[PDB]
Amino acid sequence: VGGVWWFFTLIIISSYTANLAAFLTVERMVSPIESAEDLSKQTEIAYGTL
Amino acid sequence: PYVMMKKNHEMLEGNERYEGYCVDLAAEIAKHCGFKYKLTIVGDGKYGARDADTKIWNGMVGELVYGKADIAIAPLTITLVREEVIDFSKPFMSLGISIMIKKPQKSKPGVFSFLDPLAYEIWMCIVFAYIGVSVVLFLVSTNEFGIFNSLWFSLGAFMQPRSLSGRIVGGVWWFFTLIIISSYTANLAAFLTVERMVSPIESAEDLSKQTEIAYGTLDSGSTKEFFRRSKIAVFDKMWTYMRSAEPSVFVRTTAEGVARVRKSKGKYAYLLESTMNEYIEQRKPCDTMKVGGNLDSKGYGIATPKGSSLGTPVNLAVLKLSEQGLLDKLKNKWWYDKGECGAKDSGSKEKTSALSLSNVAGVFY
Amino acid sequence: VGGVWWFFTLIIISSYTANLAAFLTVERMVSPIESAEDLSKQTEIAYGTLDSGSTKEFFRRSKIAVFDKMWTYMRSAEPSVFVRTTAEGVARVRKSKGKYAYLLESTMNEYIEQRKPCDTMKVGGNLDSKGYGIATPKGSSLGTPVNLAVLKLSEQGLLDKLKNKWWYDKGECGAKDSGSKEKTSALSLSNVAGVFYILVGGLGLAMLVALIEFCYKSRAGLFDRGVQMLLTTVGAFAAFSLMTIAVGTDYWLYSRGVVMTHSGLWRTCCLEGNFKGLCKQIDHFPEDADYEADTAEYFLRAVRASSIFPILSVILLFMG
Amino acid sequence: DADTKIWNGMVGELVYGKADIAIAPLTITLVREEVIDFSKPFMSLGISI
Ligand SMILES: O=c1[nH]c2cc(C(F)(F)F)c(N3CCOCC3)cc2n(CP(=O)(O)O)c1=O
Ligand SMILES: O=c1[nH]c2cc(C(F)(F)F)c(N3CCOCC3)cc2n(CP(=O)(O)O)c1=O
Repeated sequence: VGGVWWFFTLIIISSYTANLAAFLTVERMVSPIESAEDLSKQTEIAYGTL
Repeated sequence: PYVMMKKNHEMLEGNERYEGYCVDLAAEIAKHCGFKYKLTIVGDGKYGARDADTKIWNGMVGELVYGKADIAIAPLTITLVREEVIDFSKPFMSLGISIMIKKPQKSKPGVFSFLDPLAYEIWMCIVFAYIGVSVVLFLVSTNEFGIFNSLWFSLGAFMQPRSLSGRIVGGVWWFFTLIIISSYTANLAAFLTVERMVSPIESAEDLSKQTEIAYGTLDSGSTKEFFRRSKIAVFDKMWTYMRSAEPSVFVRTTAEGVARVRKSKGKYAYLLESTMNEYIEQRKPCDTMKVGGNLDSKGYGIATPKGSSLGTPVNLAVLKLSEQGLLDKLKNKWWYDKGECGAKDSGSKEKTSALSLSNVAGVFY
Repeated sequence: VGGVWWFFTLIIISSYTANLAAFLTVERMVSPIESAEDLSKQTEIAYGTLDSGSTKEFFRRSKIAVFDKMWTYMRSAEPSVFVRTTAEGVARVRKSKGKYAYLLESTMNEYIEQRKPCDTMKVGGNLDSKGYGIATPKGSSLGTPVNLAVLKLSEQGLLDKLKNKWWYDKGECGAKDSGSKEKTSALSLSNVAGVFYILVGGLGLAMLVALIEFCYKSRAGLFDRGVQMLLTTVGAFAAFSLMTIAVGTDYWLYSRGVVMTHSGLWRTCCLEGNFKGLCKQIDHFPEDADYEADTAEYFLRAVRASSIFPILSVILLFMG
Repeated sequence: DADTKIWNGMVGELVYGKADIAIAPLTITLVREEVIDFSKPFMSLGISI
């Protein structure tokens, strides 16, 4: 019971660690528009003129 | 998207009422051949078949043979049966039979999301070495005395004095498990960062080699008749399956087929013309995709009455348009540009993140 | 000591784990191509066409978005991305380790994929729609007949059959395509295996110490106590002497730059063609490297101070 | 050839009566369709990677 419970918590804490690494990796992946070419390369942010 | 009724078609007249690939292709042909034209929709709304009994042609091919029209600009397939009665210009669009499945990318936890990061082969060896250490320690410390000890070394196995021998064993085994759990953690993080979900495999041969995923064609048409008459290895087996598959793998209309693929959770594939397929992929909710290359080589062409004056001119016009990349341009305009879906844009969209319960659940059971 | 050592190993194992993750995260990031648009969106993988032919002239005259950019690149790409013959192009793809792509007719491409050593593959659909045909003199008698014949052959699947006969069946490979299926796509046992061997090695070492230990016990060391002191003293003296020899090793680092440069803490030397060596005796080395690196003073030289201290401490220890 | 305005290869041997028919991977181009006759395509292709 102590062994299986240990293996159980091992997986969870490993999952938490791995997942938390991903939330910071993706947090860096996000890039903000720096030029016009950035408006054409993406579609999430709509844009227009007069 | 070859010929469609414009939005405000009720407020328009003449050729302005229609819009599409062929509508634009008409203007182009007319420009290079120099002539005015009047776009008209075929009565019966058929392409070009021949009733065996009455021996009468119907649809566009019919209106050509009986002098109802001067030329046919539509997705008319270039077939031998038609080439005999009318004239076909060179193909303005090559196509064939393709495969349509559900939208790629899925889910699923099944404690099997924990055995994946760590390969099944690795889970095995880590268990073999597991008992491989509990047996080595067992030799360190009459029949029952060996059982109580083997259960104690198995408890020293189920992980957490100075007998140097078994001492370094516990240390090395600890360093061993340390590396593994570190690898599992690191690898699982990669998984939680990229998180790419592939799918099956494009290859009509893949549909024949398996049975889990059902598949069929239209109950009536060249598509179905193709497999029936096909003497090719792969396509043969496919037909044999569809011919006796229950329930019926054939659908009434093309819309029904697409609906069956969108409601089977990827358990049903639909075989249809690549042209119409590619178009469907660019329509909401963007849950269908074409896989693998075409099964055969076909092609549409401009049909003109046998021995017509527009014959040669139109033929050259088609060749001229293709070389100027005007044909490819038109297709891109109505298929992808005018489209709404997206595949290379969904992969270019770097954004997502959130934990669920599926994977963690497998460890609870 | 146990606490600080624990905090020390904690940081290391955390570093190992984190670092191992980036190598696996990027390992997944890698996305082979698949379309022509992929060749334009990137530059790491060079690509070109035949220096002369409809293939090259296609991109030049093409007014299509993607193909336009591609031509712009190939038009001024250095070195020349264009090859003399088709054989040269294929050879360039087989010798660039996947750094060079070659654009050619699908027909010839598909055939190459079915030829040894089966190291080439076609990716994505065609860029344009072409087609071969039977040519007959204008206004010939064989005109119409042949035309219908071609249509008849295609409908009977005879054309498709012929292609399969000479492209895929004629092979051959026929093996390199079954391995290209692209089945595998995960981690691996390789790396983990290395940790298994070091484990069994540790178990074996213990199985040796066990027997050895037993033997020792049976025997039961007093001899060493007497000659052990003398032995340990001379071993220490030998180690200290060699430490001093190590520090002066006219070779603390060699910075190849074909000449040959080798340095220690005292001299910087150079061996010129051919064989003649010269040294610039300087003695230890803090110089004007604007290092600092953000404190004040200590290095270079700091290593001098630690080595000198070590030898002085070792002398006092040897004596006492 | 732009200068001599002479056809070469198979397409040439057809226009100058050297041969009766050409059965080969001859591309169906506009420039050729003007001087000779092309049957329907017996093999559709294109430019690949
Ligand atoms: O000349 C012909 N041109 C055709 C053109 C198309 C389209 F692609 F939609 F333009 C289609 N569809 C494909 C998808 O399913 C719905 C309709 C069928 C055609 N058929 C009937 P076939 O006998 O099944 O080939 C012809 O005869
Ligand atoms: O009618 C034509 N048919 C052709 C057929 C083929 C092949 F695919 F090999 F059958 C090729 N090759 C493709 C690969 O490089 C080696 C030769 C060139 C052809 N060309 C020359 P283009 O001017 O470069 O198009 C023609 O003119």
